[PDB]
Amino acid sequence: TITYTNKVANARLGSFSSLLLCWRGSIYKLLYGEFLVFIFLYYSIRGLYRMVLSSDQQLLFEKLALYCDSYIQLIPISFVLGFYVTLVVSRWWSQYENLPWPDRLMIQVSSFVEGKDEEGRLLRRTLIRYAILGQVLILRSISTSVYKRFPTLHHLVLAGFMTHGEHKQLQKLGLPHNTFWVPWVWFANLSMKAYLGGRIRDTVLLQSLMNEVCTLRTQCGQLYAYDWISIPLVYTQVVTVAVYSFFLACLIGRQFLNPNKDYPGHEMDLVVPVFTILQFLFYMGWLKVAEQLINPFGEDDDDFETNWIIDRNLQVSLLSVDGMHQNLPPMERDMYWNEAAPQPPYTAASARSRRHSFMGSTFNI
Amino acid sequence: TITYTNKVANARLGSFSSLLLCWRGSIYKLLYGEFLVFIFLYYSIRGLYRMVLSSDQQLLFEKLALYCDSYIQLIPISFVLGFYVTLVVSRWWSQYENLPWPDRLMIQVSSFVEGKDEEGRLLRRTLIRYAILGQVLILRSISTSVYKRFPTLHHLVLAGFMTHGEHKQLQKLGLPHNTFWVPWVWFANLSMKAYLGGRIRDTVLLQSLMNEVCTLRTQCGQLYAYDWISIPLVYTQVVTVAVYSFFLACLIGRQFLNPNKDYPGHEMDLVVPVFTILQFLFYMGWLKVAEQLINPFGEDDDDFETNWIIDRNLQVSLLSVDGMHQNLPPMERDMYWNEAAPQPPYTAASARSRRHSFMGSTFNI
Amino acid sequence: TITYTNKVANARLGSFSSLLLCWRGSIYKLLYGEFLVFIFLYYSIRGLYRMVLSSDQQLLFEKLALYCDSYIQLIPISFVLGFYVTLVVSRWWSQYENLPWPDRLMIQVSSFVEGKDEEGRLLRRTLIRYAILGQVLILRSISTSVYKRFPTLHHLVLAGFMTHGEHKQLQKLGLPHNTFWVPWVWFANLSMKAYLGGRIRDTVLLQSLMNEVCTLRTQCGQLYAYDWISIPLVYTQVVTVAVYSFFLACLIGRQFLNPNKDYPGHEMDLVVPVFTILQFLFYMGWLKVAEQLINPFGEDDDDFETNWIIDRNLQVSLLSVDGMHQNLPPMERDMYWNEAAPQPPYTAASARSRRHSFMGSTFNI
Amino acid sequence: TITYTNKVANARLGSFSSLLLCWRGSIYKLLYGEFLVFIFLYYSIRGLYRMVLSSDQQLLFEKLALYCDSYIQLIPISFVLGFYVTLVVSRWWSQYENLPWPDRLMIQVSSFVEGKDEEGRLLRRTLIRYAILGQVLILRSISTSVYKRFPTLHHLVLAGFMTHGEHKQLQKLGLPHNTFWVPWVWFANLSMKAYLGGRIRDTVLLQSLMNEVCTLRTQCGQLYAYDWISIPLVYTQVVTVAVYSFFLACLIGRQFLNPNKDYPGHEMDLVVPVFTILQFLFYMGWLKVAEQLINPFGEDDDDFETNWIIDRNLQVSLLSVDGMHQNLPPMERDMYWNEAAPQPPYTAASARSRRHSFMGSTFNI
Amino acid sequence: TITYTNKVANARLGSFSSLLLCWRGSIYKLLYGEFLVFIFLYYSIRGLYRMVLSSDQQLLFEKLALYCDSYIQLIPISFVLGFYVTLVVSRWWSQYENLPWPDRLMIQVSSFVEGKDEEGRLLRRTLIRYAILGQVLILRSISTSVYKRFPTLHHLVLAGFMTHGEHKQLQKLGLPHNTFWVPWVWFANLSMKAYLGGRIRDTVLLQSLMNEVCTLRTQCGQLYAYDWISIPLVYTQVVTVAVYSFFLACLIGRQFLNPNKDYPGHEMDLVVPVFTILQFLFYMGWLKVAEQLINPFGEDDDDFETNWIIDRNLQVSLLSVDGMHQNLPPMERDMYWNEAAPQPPYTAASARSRRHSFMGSTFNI
Ligand SMILES: [Ca+2]
Ligand SMILES: [Ca+2]
Ligand SMILES: [Ca+2]
Ligand SMILES: [Ca+2]
Ligand SMILES: [Ca+2]
Ligand SMILES: [Cl-]
Ligand SMILES: [Cl-]
Ligand SMILES: [Cl-]
Ligand SMILES: [Cl-]
Ligand SMILES: [Cl-]
Ligand SMILES: [Cl-]
Ligand SMILES: [Cl-]
Ligand SMILES: [Cl-]
Ligand SMILES: [Cl-]
Ligand SMILES: [Cl-]
Repeated sequence: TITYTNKVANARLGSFSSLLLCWRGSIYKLLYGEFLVFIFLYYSIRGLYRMVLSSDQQLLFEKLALYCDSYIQLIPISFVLGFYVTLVVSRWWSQYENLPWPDRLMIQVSSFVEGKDEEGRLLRRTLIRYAILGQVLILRSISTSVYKRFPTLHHLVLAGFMTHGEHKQLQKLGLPHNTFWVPWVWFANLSMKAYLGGRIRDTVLLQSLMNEVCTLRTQCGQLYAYDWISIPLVYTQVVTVAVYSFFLACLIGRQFLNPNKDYPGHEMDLVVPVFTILQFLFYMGWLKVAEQLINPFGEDDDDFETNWIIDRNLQVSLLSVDGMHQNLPPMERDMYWNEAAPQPPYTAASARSRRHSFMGSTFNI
Repeated sequence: TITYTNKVANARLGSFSSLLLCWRGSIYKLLYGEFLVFIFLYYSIRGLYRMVLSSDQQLLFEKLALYCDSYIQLIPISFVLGFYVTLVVSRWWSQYENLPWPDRLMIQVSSFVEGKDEEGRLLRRTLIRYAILGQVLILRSISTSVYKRFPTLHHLVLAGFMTHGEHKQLQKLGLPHNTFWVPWVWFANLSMKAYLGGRIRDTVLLQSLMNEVCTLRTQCGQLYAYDWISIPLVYTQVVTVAVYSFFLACLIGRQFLNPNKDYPGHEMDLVVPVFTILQFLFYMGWLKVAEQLINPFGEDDDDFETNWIIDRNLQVSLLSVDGMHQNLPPMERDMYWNEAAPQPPYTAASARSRRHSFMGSTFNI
Repeated sequence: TITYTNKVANARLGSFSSLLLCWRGSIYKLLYGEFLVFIFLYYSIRGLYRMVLSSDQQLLFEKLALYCDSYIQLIPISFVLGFYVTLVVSRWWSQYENLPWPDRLMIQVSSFVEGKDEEGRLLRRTLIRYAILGQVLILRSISTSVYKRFPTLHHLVLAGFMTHGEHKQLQKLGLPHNTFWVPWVWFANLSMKAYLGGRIRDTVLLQSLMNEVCTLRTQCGQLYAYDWISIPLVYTQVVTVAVYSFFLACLIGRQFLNPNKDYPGHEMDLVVPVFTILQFLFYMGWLKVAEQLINPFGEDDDDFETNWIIDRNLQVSLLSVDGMHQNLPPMERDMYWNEAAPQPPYTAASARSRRHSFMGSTFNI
Repeated sequence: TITYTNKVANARLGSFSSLLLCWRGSIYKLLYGEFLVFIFLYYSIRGLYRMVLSSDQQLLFEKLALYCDSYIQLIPISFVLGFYVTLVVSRWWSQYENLPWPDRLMIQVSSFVEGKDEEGRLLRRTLIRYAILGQVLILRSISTSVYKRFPTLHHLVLAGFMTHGEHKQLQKLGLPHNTFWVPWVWFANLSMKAYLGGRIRDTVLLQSLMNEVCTLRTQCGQLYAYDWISIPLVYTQVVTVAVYSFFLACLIGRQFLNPNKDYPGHEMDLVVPVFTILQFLFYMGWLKVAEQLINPFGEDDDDFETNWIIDRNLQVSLLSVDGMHQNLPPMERDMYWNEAAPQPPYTAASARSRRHSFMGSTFNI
Repeated sequence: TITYTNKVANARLGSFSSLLLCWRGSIYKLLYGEFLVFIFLYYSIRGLYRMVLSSDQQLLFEKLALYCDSYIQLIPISFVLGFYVTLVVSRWWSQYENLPWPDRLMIQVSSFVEGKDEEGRLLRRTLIRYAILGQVLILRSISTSVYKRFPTLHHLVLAGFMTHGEHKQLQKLGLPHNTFWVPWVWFANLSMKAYLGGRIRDTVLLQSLMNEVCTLRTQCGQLYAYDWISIPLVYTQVVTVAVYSFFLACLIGRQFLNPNKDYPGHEMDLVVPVFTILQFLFYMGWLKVAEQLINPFGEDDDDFETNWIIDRNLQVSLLSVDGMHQNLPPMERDMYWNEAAPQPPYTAASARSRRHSFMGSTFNI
């Protein structure tokens, strides 16, 4: 992803105008390839018209150019672009929201699963690894970079994400479906086995551990559904045709004709079209937005970095469930033990943020 | 459904332009039937005007053509198309979201319902079959392909989805309503009977099993409501009339008139209209999107495949609740037993995805 | 309601064009009354202008007609229509979603309230009737057809929905408010009395029965709030004025003037306006959509049928809680007892729906 | 509020046209003040131009009028109006949805808190009063009419909403913040004290009573946040400027110039502008909608009536928790004791609402 | 933030027009910097054209000006502005909704954690401080003013937010990630340690305390995700280019040319452009709205005041959990002990708000 939040915190003289000099993940980078084709076609057509064509052919070309220019009536490109982009953006954000974070579950596991010794450490670590395995499987199934990192199920064993016995057990199912649901069943069985013992005190703490697992499974299923079902090809093709016909009409129809015929509108000759390139930039970036965001799990610049959160999650959960089981700092009286109105100090650089409490809009009326 | 997600992962020189060569589920396939009628009518009218009509009739036709062309003012077809399509797309996605998956329930059943023997296997299998029966009934009642697969309730018995005794009991209700609610009551009664015994330990694990059933019933009811109540016929007819009047006006009014009368706009004669066919394609695909998505459970190409998930669900649930009751892989120390900072390896092809953790936008200011 | 879902399952040559021949709940039925007034006014004005007016008055009328036609600039009727209709449609669907169905509650009552004898049957039936009484009261208070069916509270006693003692107890409250909240309090008291006894085993099954009642009460309150608070009259009047001024300007300003004055645009005389009637149809159906959907509980064709679900609910709940308390079919081994990969058969007519499971978008890259 | 729902139940010949004769809460009432200023300015400018100005000044005025009229190009007033009004309407409805109703809580209190005597009646009444006190405090802090009714905290004591001891305890906190959170803490403490005794049976019924309190607190906090944070002044000022510049340009630029100069468009002189007043009405009502709905808690006509629900809630809750503790009507066999298919009768006036049950869209294909 | 809610409670003659005189947080304040550049460029270009250029160069400039003015066709600036601003506003409100308030948690802690003595006071205070520490950490990581107030983790110790032992324990983790998740694990461990003792009665009151912590963690994670992932740079750059090209075209193309050439449209010379400055104001404020709201945690005027709620929360929670453990006012009979229909009095200034209860729309039909 690209983070420019620290650059637009305040509104200044140049805030949105200094972002036009960026190169990574920008319209210039996305359209360098397709601007050259447009320029080459435009100049080839202009040269052919101005050198090869004779007088009668030039007259025919001028008549065709007027006929073509009559059809740039702003066909609802400005409508389909925007009615399509809003849906694309909504789908993009909804796809982000269904990323599984085992933070609501590592806390519960570490707090509830008792026993500071072996056979308790092993149980907690296995329980927390079974949750990461499912997210790894679904992310590998839906993400190109994660698939490149783990092309085969043996790479998961080699990387320590799962054991040889687990791989052998997974291979012995004999089902022609994605096996991204097995770790949740393993988690449920292990939790019940742990309850049948001295490691879980009550059944009220066991119906709370098997309630975050259901939510994680639902989120993984939503991710899989988003990957499986895509925006209709009919809608995508309609938008593409509407955008491309505009520039096809512009190519022959926005050319500087001869000014010796007193044509109504074509009066001066310019070497390059200045206000056509700007329209190209605008109307093509508006489409490149959707082109980039149609699949958030890829290798673009504005795409989710799913290879960082399979390691951050692993490290954080393993540290939380093992090294911080019941190791907490000492309890001491705080600074405001005898004061009912604490007043934390203010620094010199942040003294202008002092404000009085808001006491309702109806105060002093 | 049509899946092209793997083809649009990255933005390239041609990403949205190589999708115009697809045939299955595309505008060309959807409009091959209705393009011929338009072309035939256009050419018949042109031939009649240019051969049959005399001079006075030709003058009258020209005056009528100018009057007609004055009325292509972009009547808000570009508005109704889009204000209708957004609603259609929202309804389509909401219809998808209410598909029942018994994954949150098979886990709970397998974990909680105890007993690895007969009378435990039978109880678990019956409990998990009662949930699939209701989804099968509602899907058969709302889906054409599923109805074609199961035209009669005896086909369900023949296919193993339910037993002869269950069919006889269902036939003895005597109610003039859809019987898609009985299996949930059967599930509740069987769960209570199982609790009245040694197969469910506590009442906290029985109020958790009868809480996923309520959610599944709500989802089935939402599906039935979506099937029963449709988008208003008034709105559909308004959109259809608005779209059709546009091309009716185009037919007589976008014809190449005689250029001997110095008409203001009609100057050159072309054999075929190039910029009318493109408008037809765009404005008709924008309507075919809604025509396709108005009923997601059909036999189109971009329609839900409900015949695959009545078998995937059955196989997965039956395997999970029976063959994996408390069969889990052995517990062994993992690779990172003594390391507090695990570092999984990176492959050569995915070495460019290495990134540092994000530590807030306010860092280093 | 009008159901045409079975007619638009697939996209064919004529799918949206065969819906224009429907009469019930259509634009023709909704506008037959107001098309005649428009036609009569148009023809009366035309006859007056063409017969009564003299030469100077005709010249003045022509000047006024040009001035009027200059003001049909598509004032944002196409905007307010659509920005109003989207809100109306959202409110309509939200009003539908808050219809109370006692399916999540009849299951719990039948499963939990124990005792197959008298004083158990009576308790279950009273508990399930108290829930239907509240929905009947709110629906009668908000629906015209239901009020016509039950004009007085004595009709409820006559129809068996409540008892004479219940009516006498309800009459002795002395409050100037709608008494649609009493049955929920009665339900809570009866449930607590049943718990204080042998009919409810635990308090975990009593906090689950008094949690669906709260949701039903919330849904009824939302229905009452939707009935009480309506779309602002200012917004409705703005839309109505914007729509009506358009046709007021069209009446005088879209008339065929004399072609002897070489006017710029008026060249040919037609007996009837063809492209004005189509605009009338479109711009008036777009408003009749909101006119119909502004109150879903009425006597239109596209209005909710609330008189069917006060009887369906009653029959279904009474049968479920009484005749199916713990009567369930026998438990027998199913067809796939010894098979780990069930394969239900496919019919000849549905053999084209066979598909392979989707295994991720990243497969085979 | 204004309720016209009973007037628009069905679509008739005049349904939306008979609402234009209403005076209370209408565009005429909202714009009577500002129509006079516009008319006076228009006529003063016209009189000055037609009497005071000489020939050269008149020519200059005509040139300026053409220049001004060239700038009425429908600047996106039709866009900002509507993109602003949708947000305003959404905020209005969301503000309504967060009104606290203690109906989910009075039921639980009356059902669970046991003891029909003194020290039980007192406890229930105090528990139900602590909930109303917080809603009264927040509504007084955010609503002008409620503040006018209760200008001082002593008025609450005088009106019986709280006791002298409660007022003295509230005055002894010494915090410079709104004290709308204290009653919830008092409720929690009183509930725990009641549990530490014989009035609450289990801790499962105490975690259910302290779960509605959290929801009520969240709703009150949302109301306070909506009051505190408003729509940006930049956006409001942008909309106001865009609307006002339109009529500023209309004033000088939509005047009837002299027809002796053969100007292109100004041909006939009318005493009053007919199609300018209609545009004023439409474009000004579209803004008065947002002006009215920007603060739902005021003294307009289409504003929430918060002074009725501080009394309705009090009476209803006090009656429910005290006079109906365990007083319920007798249990008797209903009318359909021996009938499995109840058939309630239909009246003559509602005999046309009889319908058959819907059995799926796939039936009979 | 800027609060003007008390000024727009009612709709008056001037309600939205008296807000144009505000200076703080307004379009004038936001555009004073960039209006001068536009004016200077315009006047420099005008002076150069009218003094430096010769006759032929002036003719070329006039031809270029007509060519430029032909390209102000309202390129969809009015569309992108609004389709971008709606998304920005939605993100802004969603960012506000995820602010953690420990009001649902301080109530539960004070009510449930028993013991009015030392080792109970210490436990409650530590439990309530661990929750504030996490919100302080995330707010410091995402907010510029909070970072300025607390530039280093030692400032938190100096300000009393955490202890030296806690700082030393936090420093000994050795992870390259944001440590905003540790306090939640500490809270869970401390809660379990408290349960293992006499301070928590049941496990039903311990699964309720560790359920608000999960919600607070989810809200903090959502805030962090919103900070990390921003609106695409492609979309921002597209909007900026579309807005800037409009005024670039206006600069050369909206100038008063010589009126001696009878140009079609340029007839009168004005010293300053009046209707260009208004367009600048409108089209630039519409963009400054998004420029301001793109990062709600900054130092603008319409930005969240996060430095007030780290102190309000601290004071309120510390007072609630310590000084109000089980200190509640005495229980006495209220004013309406013997009255079933309480009637609170109405003041003279609020006597016009008396209304009758709404009894359904179907009443009296
Ligand atoms: Ca991508
Ligand atoms: Ca279909
Ligand atoms: Ca209706
Ligand atoms: Ca108001
Ligand atoms: Ca900011
Ligand atoms: Cl799922
Ligand atoms: Cl150009
Ligand atoms: Cl349902
Ligand atoms: Cl053509
Ligand atoms: Cl309610
Ligand atoms: Cl006509
Ligand atoms: Cl809050
Ligand atoms: Cl006028
Ligand atoms: Cl999170
Ligand atoms: Cl100007």
